[PDB]
Amino acid sequence: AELLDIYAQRAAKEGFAFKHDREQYQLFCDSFPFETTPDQAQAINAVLSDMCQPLAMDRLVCGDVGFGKTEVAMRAAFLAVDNHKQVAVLVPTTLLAQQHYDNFRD
RNA sequence: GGAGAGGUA
DNA sequence: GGGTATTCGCCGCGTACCTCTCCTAGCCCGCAAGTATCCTATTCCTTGCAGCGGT
Repeated sequence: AELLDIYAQRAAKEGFAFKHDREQYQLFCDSFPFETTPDQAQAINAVLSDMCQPLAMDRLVCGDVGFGKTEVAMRAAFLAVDNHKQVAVLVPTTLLAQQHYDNFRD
């Protein structure tokens, strides 16, 4: 019952349509000391395109370990926080909390 | 279908 | 040898109809269903020794 009601409530109303800046997000892209591989960049584009829609984004980023999964989330968080939306990160351990704190702060 | 129990003439 | 007696085992004991109950024990194997130890959050407090005002 609880899960059915949550799904119905989330599928009923329309989520925030993020506003994307091209050149300002380009600086954040320039801050990355690597080149996004064509698949990581494609996941990034899908994520940003979905965030920039009225519909609520529900997505999975299932890729193999160590393939830059974190950076896609960092770009999505930058897009969200550019619009002052208080990104919330949830990791299932303290070491992940500390490591992601360090990486995001950097 | 077969066993066992009871019953009628 | 043999005529006799004695024992032993087999075969047999009516028709027709009506009501009811009950037809293997046990094992095994796989389903599946219900439990003791390991990390990251939480609510639960009770001691030991040095500062420290204050006189």
